[PDB]
Amino acid sequence: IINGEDCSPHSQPWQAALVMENELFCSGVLVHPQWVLSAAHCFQNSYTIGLGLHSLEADQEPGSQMVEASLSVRHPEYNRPLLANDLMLIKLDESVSESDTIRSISIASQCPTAGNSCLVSGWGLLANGRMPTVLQCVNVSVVSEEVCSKLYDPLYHPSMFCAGGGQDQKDSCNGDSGGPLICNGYLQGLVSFGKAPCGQVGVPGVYTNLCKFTEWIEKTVQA
Ligand SMILES: NC(=[NH2+])c1ccc(N)cc1
Ligand SMILES: [Cl-]
Ligand code: NA
Ligand code: NA
Ligand code: NI
Ligand code: NI
Repeated sequence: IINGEDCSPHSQPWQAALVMENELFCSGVLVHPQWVLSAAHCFQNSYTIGLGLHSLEADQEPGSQMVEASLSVRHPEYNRPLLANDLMLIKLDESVSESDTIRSISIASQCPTAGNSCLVSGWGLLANGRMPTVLQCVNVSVVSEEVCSKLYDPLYHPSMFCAGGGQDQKDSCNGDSGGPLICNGYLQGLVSFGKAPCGQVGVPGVYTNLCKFTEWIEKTVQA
């Protein structure tokens, strides 16, 4: 997360860490007691998913739940065209027990409107190039589809939307993949991609446009 601040502990209860024995390669979002949503480029045959974390050390959180998962359902149009339809549903082995620090969030029905003040969180790269020790939070504003489409042409696809790109240089970055972008108390997008270096002025990050997939998500989860 570029130019953000430590989030208040457990203030983003839907945040999930997709981790390995040594690294953290992506985040995800709890959208149902038994399902975590993430970017399709974060795919793995199996996952160790960390919920209720602030620092990435599970023992530091009495309420943290590290859960296993091996079933992933990627959107069938992922990467067609290049980089589009960047989402995947990970079905946990067992439902998580929702608590004060762990909670699923609903997906936005309304599509992103330019100027909305939203929040993105993650454990990815900071402005100095180092990784944080705890979950980072930053506000970024949604950019119009007209600007997004022209800035990223021909990579822009309706399954994407742009946020950020201001002089404040706030942006998400490597390691924030699959993490949430929250607008109006709803999950509006997933950190998908952008340009390097992160946080260039006039270059907003790109996010998965979830308002375009609620039906597919509902169908996958429920069935
Ligand atoms: N928004 C970005 N600059 C970004 C997001 C994800 C990522 N893997 C790399 C860069
Ligand atoms: Cl705009
Ligand atoms: Na995308
Ligand atoms: Na959306
Ligand atoms: Ni470690
Ligand atoms: Ni805590």
